[PDB]
This record gives sequence, C-alpha cells and structure tokens, in this order.
Amino acid sequence: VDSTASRYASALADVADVTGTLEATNSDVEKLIRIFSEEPVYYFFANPVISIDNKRSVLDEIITTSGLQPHTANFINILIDSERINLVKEILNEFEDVFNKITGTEVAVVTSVVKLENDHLAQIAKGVQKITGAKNVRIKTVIDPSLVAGFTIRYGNEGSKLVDMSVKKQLEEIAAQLE
Amino acid sequence: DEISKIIRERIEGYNREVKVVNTGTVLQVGDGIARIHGLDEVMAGELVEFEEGTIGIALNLESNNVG
Amino acid sequence: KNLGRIAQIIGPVLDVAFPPGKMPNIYNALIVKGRDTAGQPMNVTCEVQQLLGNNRVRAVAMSATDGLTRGMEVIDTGAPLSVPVGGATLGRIFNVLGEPVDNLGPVD
Amino acid sequence: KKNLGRIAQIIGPVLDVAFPPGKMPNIYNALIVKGRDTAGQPMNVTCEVQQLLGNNRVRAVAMSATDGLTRGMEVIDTGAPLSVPVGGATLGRIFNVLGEPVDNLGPVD
Repeated sequence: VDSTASRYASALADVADVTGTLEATNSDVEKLIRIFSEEPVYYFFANPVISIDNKRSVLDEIITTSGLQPHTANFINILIDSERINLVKEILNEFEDVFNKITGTEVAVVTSVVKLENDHLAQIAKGVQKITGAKNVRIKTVIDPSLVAGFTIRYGNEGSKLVDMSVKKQLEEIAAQLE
Repeated sequence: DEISKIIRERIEGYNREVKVVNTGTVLQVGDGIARIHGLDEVMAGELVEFEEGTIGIALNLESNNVG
Repeated sequence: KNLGRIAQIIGPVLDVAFPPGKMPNIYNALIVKGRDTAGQPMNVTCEVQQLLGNNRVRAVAMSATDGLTRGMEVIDTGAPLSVPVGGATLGRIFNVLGEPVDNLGPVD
Repeated sequence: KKNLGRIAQIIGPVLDVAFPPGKMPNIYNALIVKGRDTAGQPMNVTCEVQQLLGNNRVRAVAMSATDGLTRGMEVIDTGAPLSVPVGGATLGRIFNVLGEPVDNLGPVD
C-alpha cells in the first residue's frame, strides 16, 4: 500500500522511530483522531476557501490548549501547506497500522457470539504470535450472534488472512452434500 | 482531546462566514466557466449571479465545486 | 428501500450516496423525488450503471435532470425496472417505464 | 500595480505565478517580469494572464523568451491589458505586440 497517504504516515513513523517518541506519538495521533472525528473542525481545515493565516492561528491555539510537541505539529503544518489536509483522517487511521508494523504489535480480530476468558484470548494470541512472528501480540474481540458454532478470526496487513471455525464447516458441508 | 470554547467559537464563526445559505464563492474561472465553492442547495441549470452581476448558469454540479 | 442522497449530477449521469453497508445492486432503479419549476413534487428515475464504491453509485437518469438539486432524497427499489404486463399493455402507448401516455387512463 | 508575484512553475511558454491572497489580477491583464538575461541586466519578459488557477495561484502566458527564468523570480502587475501606442505616432515604424518599435529608430510618442 503505497497510497497517496502512506508515504506521509511512514515518514512520520520513521521520524518517531529515529527520535524515539513512538508510544507518545500514538497517543498524540489518537488525540488528533478524536479531534478529526468531528465535522466542524475537519470542515474548517479541509475546505479551500478559508485563508491560511487563521488556519495557522487556530492550529497554534489547538496546540497550546492540548499541549503537543512540534514533532507532531510540523506534520499538520506540512499537510496544510501541501494541501493534503483532506486526507488527515486517512493518514492518522493508517499511522497506528504502520506503528504496529515497525513496532511489531499485530492486531488480531475475532468475531462470533463470543463470551471468552483469558484462556481463549491468550492461547490464540500466542499461537498467532508463533505463526506470524509478533513481538507482542495484541487482541480484539467482536461479539455478533450470527455465527452459531465457532468463531471467525481475521489478521494480516489488512485482515487479509482468515481461518473461520464457525461457518466454514457449515458452508463446506452444504456445498459437499451436493458436491 | 480538548476543543476549547474560544476555538470552537472561532471555528463556528468562520464557518458561518464562509458558508452563507444563499451564496458561495469563486474557486477558479478558466476561459469562460467557473468552479463555484459551496451552493449545496442549487439546481442544475438554475441561473446564478456573481459579484457585479455578470450572469451565469450552472451545469457541472459536482461534489466539491459546481461548474 | 434505503434512502439515499445526491452527491453529484452532471447532465443525465448521477452520483448517489447511500448507507455504509446497504447499497443497490447494479441495474437497480433509483427514485429521486424532486420538484417542478414551480416546486410541485415530481419523480425522476435513474439506473445504477456502475458502483464506484465508497458508498457512491453511478446513475443514468431516464428522465431529464432539471428538477433535482444536490443532496436530494433518493429512494431505492432493490428490484430491476418493473413494467406492467398483460392485457392492459395492448392498445396503449407507454413511456420508457410503463407509465402510459395515451391519456385514456392510468395503468392496471 | 504595487505588488509582487512569484514564479512557481515554468513549463515552457506557460507560467504559474502566485500572488498575495487579496490582490489578484483580472483576466487578460499584463504582468511584467523583472527578470534578467545571461548578462544579469534587468530584462523584461512581458506576460499575459489567462486563467485563475485557484489556491491563490494563476496560470499565465509568456510574450517572449522563457529560457532564462527561474522559480523564485519576481513579477509586477500593471492592472490593465497590454497597452499599445495609437495614432499618428505609430505610422512608419516596425511594431511588435509589446508596443516596441523594432526598426532601428528612436522612441515613440
């Protein structure tokens, strides 16, 4: 994924890797994602019929009222001066992913009617640590009453690899009774 | 994250400044056409007027701009 | 049945947003309830010719798109283009979409 | 007049100039580049604007040689189209689009 945005987030992740502030910068971009979940500030920054000076003033004001480093603020200033402000949501959504990449914490997603314990989470996490090479393995659960028998796990670069133990048995034997 | 009340007020004030209900503004005018910002309520073919009244009609009703 | 919004119209072609999960299949009719020149409501149909993605579908309008503003409420039928068929069709001149234009009366 | 534009992109005969956000020249105005030749003396490459590109940037048209202009030069607006001398003065002189007598004779009214 060499997108229009992934080079920016990989550059910021590289800067945080050399400078050594990665786990802080992830909280920084979480604050910025919570900022850019809203419509008015995102519309303020995205639209092209607002002059640059008041944009400078209000970004400096958000930095002063939220207390951030120029390590982060320079990226947003570069984004606005390069007119990539429309894709800040994309850059920040992929930056946690490239953090997981260069810091080896693979997100594991499972979906079922699940009411699990620490045993299920821990064992499948250590198994996918062995088979995918996670430095640390981290978990996520999705609770959905659709799948009856087992589960459905997703993982990979974009959750691309899938081995579901709920309905593959179902669909397999439904296709195999006629075959 | 913290959105302060002065920041929120300046943001909403500027957004009301740029986004007036009846109007919009001009983005680019290349050789006899216009790409107008906003005008999210207007109709294709419905005539528009600029500053100094030079009349124009709208056809290329896109998502960011309108032609 | 999903109620959609207009993103763009460019002459007769359209860009119709939709709910994040639900979307019409290709060649589903699109009912866009609009207005006339004096504002009385009128209906202009469209046909999904393409699914561009990101909850946007390309729609070619069977009626002229004068009466349809941006952001207008678009309604999906889900099924393809329905036309009445049977003994009612014999002896009557139709439009593109089954609504007759002999003006003896409406369809049955 | 009394402003400063920055050359931003030169693809041959076409020029991208940026202006301060308020003051923007009208279409079919006449810029004038305060450029220089290979000898460094201040030489002019007069310039006609055709289109507002947007994002306080415009696209222009160069009326003379482009070989010798750099990204970071300066340009001044006249606020009017390319004026040309008229009347009994312009009778018997070779003329260019820049209103310059090209034949080896003196200046004009």
